[PDB]
Amino acid sequence: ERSGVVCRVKYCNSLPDIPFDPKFI
Amino acid sequence: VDVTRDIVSRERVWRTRTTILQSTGKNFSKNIFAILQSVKARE
Repeated sequence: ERSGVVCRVKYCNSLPDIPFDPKFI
Repeated sequence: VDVTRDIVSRERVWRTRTTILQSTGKNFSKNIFAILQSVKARE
């Protein structure tokens, strides 16, 4: 309407964690 | 102990942390650094 919907707009950035692939003998 | 070196030698790591961040294609950063300098040309 008079103004848009409110948001805490952030261009965030995530991180992958440690994979732990099953090991290869 | 002997078990530690005994296992970490014989296994293999094909999947680490760092090359997850690195992309499997070849995306260089000159294009990235060129537009980095280009926005500095607006500055």
